[PDB]
Amino acid sequence: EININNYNDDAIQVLEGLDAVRKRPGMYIGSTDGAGLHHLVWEIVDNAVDEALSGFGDRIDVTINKDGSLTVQDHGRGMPTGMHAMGIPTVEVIFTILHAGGKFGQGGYKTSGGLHGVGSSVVNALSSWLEVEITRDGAVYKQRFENGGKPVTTLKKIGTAPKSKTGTKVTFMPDATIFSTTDFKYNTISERLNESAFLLKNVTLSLTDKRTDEAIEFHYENGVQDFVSYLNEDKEILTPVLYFEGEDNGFQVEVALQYNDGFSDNILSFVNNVRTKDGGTHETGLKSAITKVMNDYARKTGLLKEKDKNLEGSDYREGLAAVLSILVPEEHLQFEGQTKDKLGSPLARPVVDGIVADKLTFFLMENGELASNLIRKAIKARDAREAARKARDESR
Amino acid sequence: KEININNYNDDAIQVLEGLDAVRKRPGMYIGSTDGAGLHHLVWEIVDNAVDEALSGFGDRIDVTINKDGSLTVQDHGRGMPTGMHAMGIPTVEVIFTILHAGGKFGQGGYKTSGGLHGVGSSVVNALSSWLEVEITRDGAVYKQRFENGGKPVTTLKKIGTAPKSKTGTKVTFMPDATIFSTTDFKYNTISERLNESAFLLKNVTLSLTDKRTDEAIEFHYENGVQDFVSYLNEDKEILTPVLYFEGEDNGFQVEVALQYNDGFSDNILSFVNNVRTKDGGTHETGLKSAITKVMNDYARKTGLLKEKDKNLEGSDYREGLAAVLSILVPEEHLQFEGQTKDKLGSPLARPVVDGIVADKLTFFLMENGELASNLIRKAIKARDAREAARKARDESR
DNA sequence: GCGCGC
DNA sequence: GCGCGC
DNA sequence: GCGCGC
DNA sequence: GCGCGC
Ligand SMILES: Nc1ncnc2c1ncn2[C@@H]1O[C@H](COP(=O)(O)OP(=O)(O)NP(=O)(O)O)[C@@H](O)[C@H]1O
Ligand SMILES: Nc1ncnc2c1ncn2[C@@H]1O[C@H](COP(=O)(O)OP(=O)(O)NP(=O)(O)O)[C@@H](O)[C@H]1O
Ligand SMILES: [Mg+2]
Ligand SMILES: [Mg+2]
Ligand SMILES: [Mg+2]
Ligand SMILES: [Mg+2]
Ligand code: NA
Ligand code: NA
Repeated sequence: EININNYNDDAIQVLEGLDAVRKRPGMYIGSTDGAGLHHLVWEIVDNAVDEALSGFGDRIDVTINKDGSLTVQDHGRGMPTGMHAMGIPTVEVIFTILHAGGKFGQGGYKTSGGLHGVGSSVVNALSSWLEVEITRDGAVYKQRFENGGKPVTTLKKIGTAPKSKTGTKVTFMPDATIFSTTDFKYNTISERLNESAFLLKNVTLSLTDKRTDEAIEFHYENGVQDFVSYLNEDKEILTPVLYFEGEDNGFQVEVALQYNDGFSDNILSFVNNVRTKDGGTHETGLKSAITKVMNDYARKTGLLKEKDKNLEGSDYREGLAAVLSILVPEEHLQFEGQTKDKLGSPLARPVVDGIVADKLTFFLMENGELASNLIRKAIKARDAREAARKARDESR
Repeated sequence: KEININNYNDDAIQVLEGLDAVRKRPGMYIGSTDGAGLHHLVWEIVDNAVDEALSGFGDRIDVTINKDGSLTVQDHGRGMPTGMHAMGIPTVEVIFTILHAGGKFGQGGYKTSGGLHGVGSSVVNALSSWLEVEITRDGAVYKQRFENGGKPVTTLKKIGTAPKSKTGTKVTFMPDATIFSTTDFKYNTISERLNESAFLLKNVTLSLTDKRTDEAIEFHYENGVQDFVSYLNEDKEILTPVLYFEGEDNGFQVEVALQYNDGFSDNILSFVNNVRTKDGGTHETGLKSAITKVMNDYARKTGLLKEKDKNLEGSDYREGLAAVLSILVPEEHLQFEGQTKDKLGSPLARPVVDGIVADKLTFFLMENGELASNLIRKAIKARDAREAARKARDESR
């Protein structure tokens, strides 16, 4: 028996690929509650988005099936349908081998949200079954896996299609012995597809729920500008939609900003179309550029006098809605963790900072009345903050 | 033919070997490749030594920053196994070169441990331009060396003898300067982490020696989270004694110490199997829930909150609060978010902590009524200050 | 100067 | 509240 | 009720 | 401010 007094070579165990995912799902998807369940949806949708980001496919359709499984169909290039160098179908490599993919800089993708080579295989590992259908060159191919990613068929030709059609259809049943819930939630998926649609010009994303026969689709022509208008939808706005974009050594930056009459700071950031809810270097560059340029404008126009302190970043972000979307070349791309909630790529900070600072400095100079109103707004925010502080300290 | 977006076929998919994948995507394993990521490597090697001590093996963990900028961690635990592993190579090589390979999957070699993924040592090796390990066991010292991201350059070889009973593991590594934006280990960063680790290991000495400047420091504490809380309040005026609560629940173990200072900040630290969870999670949620619920219940049943008064906010009771929560979670229930283990996900930790703390704190307040009523009056004043600030803010707008 | 993390 | 690094 | 994550 | 889950 293995115990603390018998700690020898058989006390060390090696978990084969997908078994490690099933044993330690928290390392790969963060949690095994509803947030982790929907993470599986995001891995499959993100792979369809990456095809669209490289130019392939104009529709991504998600279906919640009546049995509770979930399907994602795209019209991208399809997965490669041949034999892989390691002696199994490439499709089976994609779904069964961790750190196996096409987004390590080889050239099959332009900038993509995918980069670790694990998402599809993680979905397969954490599903009681998974099926994939690839359409390419007049044929449809299928492979099925069960019980956490074990192939039960090879990749087989199952039908034909028009010669020019292409795409990938993935259906999976999340493993009810892993997750505390396997109930996919319409609104959770709907909100995420809506966000993704803002970032993919003229791609339609849709959700159909066969459990209740409800469906919704999303399509936007104007990217982050439409997104900012959506954020301020149920609010009174105090400014037009400001739009800033630029490029820098393979990086691309787009940002839309608009003030509402509220006092909340509502900044959403994205890297290669992946939501980074916890921000990171790109959000840091945006926030720094705003504060530095607005303070410089305030001071050089005398709205902040010689004796006044600079305003705080939070003063300028009161009532601000902003959407920041950047594209980062694969060679510079670095996320914190499989969940990709934060961007670590150091170059994104000067990239975003430089582009935003340049465009905003010019915008303030050309729109002086709006600029001074924005500063006066931030000064009133400072006054309210300092009034609250004085009352809090006096109460104490 | 060149791989490009118009030639996306079977050769466009590449499979990365384990350590190669770590080097290619370090953010997936250590979060970042700045100074925080650099020191993460230290925590992986230290955490393994702490896990030995948590199972009862070793009472001293010595960290050395060497003159060449490498880092050594030496423990006196059981040592890594020195034989041949079932997969074909020496066990030591499996530990350092194979991801998801280890002794903390429930097999029984460890009691409750901070390690659980089987990746930490192999990540440090992958991200080092060299690494050496020396194992002391069965009267001998064995050494193996790896270079260039984890490639063995020696076999595991005997390099000396040892007394029959002595055991331990010594790991030295040079972080890869081609990966990290800084490879300058920071004395204060490591010292702070070892200090926190010492509070949670009764009577284990942890030490740091920096050969670059010839400075050293040790940490050794007898009274656990109570010493820890006193440390947090060291440069402040305190308003209460150290309150200590502990309990057990179906293999879970909970300890918490609390003490108010005269400040207005809240300073709550949480740990799971001695791993700092800086972003909290289910155990910290349970603790915060229990405090708010029990303190509002006490305030209301004593009439300090009248019929028409709203309950106080959790932030009113945490003003000036210092608190150290340490829980032990059995392997079969243990689940962290991510390799950096900044947040506990284990669902059962919430009811476990909430139940133990609520029970103990309810009884404590009933038995210490004058102190309880003073703490409620303090939180009511915090409510008043928060309401005064909100009023003034709204009137300014 | 600035955001960030302690 | 302060040092760190961009 | 409570903390949490929108 | 509000729903979700413990
Ligand atoms: N819908 C798809 N269409 C075409 N190819 C796909 C599709 N989904 C996945 N692939 C291919 O399969 C590879 C592996 O996918 P996956 O395991 O999710 O890793 P990844 O996108 O490369 N990186 P990550 O998601 O960050 O783990 C991808 O890199 C693509 O080459
Ligand atoms: N100092 C040590 N003394 C004894 N055994 C050790 C020591 N360090 C590592 N090991 C063994 O090597 C195994 C693998 O270590 P490691 O790769 O760090 O993964 P881990 O501790 O199991 N889990 P994690 O650290 O969460 O990735 C451990 O589980 C132990 O069995
Ligand atoms: Mg992917
Ligand atoms: Mg997430
Ligand atoms: Mg470990
Ligand atoms: Mg950390
Ligand atoms: Na994969
Ligand atoms: Na390992």
